[PDB]
Order: sequence, then C-alpha cells, then structure tokens
Amino acid sequence: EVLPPVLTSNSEPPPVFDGTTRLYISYTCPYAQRVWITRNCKGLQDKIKLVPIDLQDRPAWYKEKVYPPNKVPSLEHNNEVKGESLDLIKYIDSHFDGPSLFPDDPAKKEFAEDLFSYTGSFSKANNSTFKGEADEAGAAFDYIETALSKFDDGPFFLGQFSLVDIAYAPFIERFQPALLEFKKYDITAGRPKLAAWIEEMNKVEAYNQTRHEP
Ligand SMILES: N[C@@H](CCC(=O)N[C@@H](CS)C(=O)NCC(=O)O)C(=O)O
Repeated sequence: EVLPPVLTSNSEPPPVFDGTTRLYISYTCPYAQRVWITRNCKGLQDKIKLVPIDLQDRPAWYKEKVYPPNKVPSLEHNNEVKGESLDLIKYIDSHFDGPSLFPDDPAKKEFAEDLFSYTGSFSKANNSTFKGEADEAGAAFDYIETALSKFDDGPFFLGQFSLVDIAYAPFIERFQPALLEFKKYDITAGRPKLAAWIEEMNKVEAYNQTRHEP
C-alpha cells in the first residue's frame, strides 16, 4: 500500500459524497489510529481511502465541507460523515466485509463494554502521571493486567482478537515508551499478561502498518 500525502491548509478539497469511502485521519492521532487499524485488520485497504490532514496546518474545507466538529477521525461512507473513534471501529466492523472483530458471546460482549467504558479512565490515569498530578498509571495498568486474566481462550482482552484490543493499542503504544522515558517505569514489570498482550499485538501486521508513514 502507498500511504498518501498529508493535506494542508493549501490543499484542494477531495470529492465529498462521490461514493468513495474516505477515512479522515492524522498520521499521529491515536484515536484515528484505532480506525485505521480496524480498516487494515479487515482487509479494507482498497475499500477505504485514507485522507491524512495536518492538524497544525489544516484545510478549512475539512470543517466546512466534511466534518463540522473539526476533529479526526471521521468516516465518509454512504452519504454520511460520522465521527467518534469507538463508534467508528464498531461501525466499520459491522458494515464492511472482512473477518469479524467482535464476538457473539454475550458474556464477552458485556465485558467488552466494561473495557470500552474504561478507556477514558485509562487515558486520564496515564495523562495524570505524565503531568505529575498523581501517579495513577500503575493502577491503570493493574486494571488492564487483571482484565487480561478474565478469558483464557486467547491472549487478548476477549480471548481472541477484537475491537477491544484495537481500541487500546494506540494508547498503550504511546504510554509504554513515555512511561519508560519520563518516569523510568516499565509497565511490563510484574504484569505478564500485559507483556504477552504487547508481544501478540506486535505480531499483527495490520496493526504494525499503522505505525508506518509516508
Ligand atoms: N472523542 C474523539 C477524540 C478525537 C480527537 O481528540 N482527535 C484529536 C487529535 S488526538 C483532534 O482531531 N484534535 C484536533 C482539534 O481538536 O482541533 C474520538 O474518540 O474520536
């Protein structure tokens, strides 16, 4: 796959609502990365076109013609532009071909909703730590470690790979090296299920490719 160029304030607008599916992203936004990973994991590279924008020098046509809330990601599909990364990974999973990324088992679904609900707290805990407000990252990763012990039919949050792993991957990807650098803190220390989860995620090529750049 060829990753397309970043569009700036000086870029001409793409067709909007011409029938092509477009995923508007920033190459470094973790929320957008969630959706990009979902696209790749479902083999949708030829179905969903990436439209990367520069958030520091962004095209006015984005807010004006594509997505008024003026954030990434947003998904243009079937004459609607929709936002919210968690909504979007669920939407793509259920409206496009490719392997299903969400289990049918009601108990796994229920646990998944607990974990989706926890994403805000997870980010807040880590950010609190980086900002020196409270050392909450350890407790947050303890929660993750415990969650990984719930289902023993695979190494991922719901046992087998799912949208839940995808939701967390961009954030763990960023928090891990930052905690090591800024707080001299290794999240894998004492957290074997988490260490295994990171190793297994890193074997997923569809995810690794979202760490790529033009
Ligand atoms: N709740 C949104 C968050 C999206 C978001 O905060 N994106 C940021 C980049 S990390 C953004 O587009 N910032 C640009 C701005 O606020 O103007 C989601 O889950 O998709």
